[PDB]
Amino acid sequence: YSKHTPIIVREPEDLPQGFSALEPLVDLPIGINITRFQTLLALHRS
Amino acid sequence: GTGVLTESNKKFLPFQQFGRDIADTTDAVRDPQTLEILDITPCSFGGVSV
Repeated sequence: YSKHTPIIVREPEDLPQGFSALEPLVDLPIGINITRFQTLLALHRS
Repeated sequence: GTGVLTESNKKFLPFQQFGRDIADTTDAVRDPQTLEILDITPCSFGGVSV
């Protein structure tokens, strides 16, 4: 599921209080036992 | 099923195909070929008194 909304102001880092429904993006039919998760960030430190 | 099919002005999402009313009855369905949303209105019924 995915959703992309723009926040109002760059206030202190905290989840903005509000209801935003997330519509499904993709439903990949694959079966794998997943017990861990790790994000992939772009270094781009230069 | 049976009923009259009419072009509905319902804002069907791209991922949604069927549409139900307050009961578990299909009120609108998207055409699988032309991707058109049609409303399913029941046929003309009613009571008869003599």
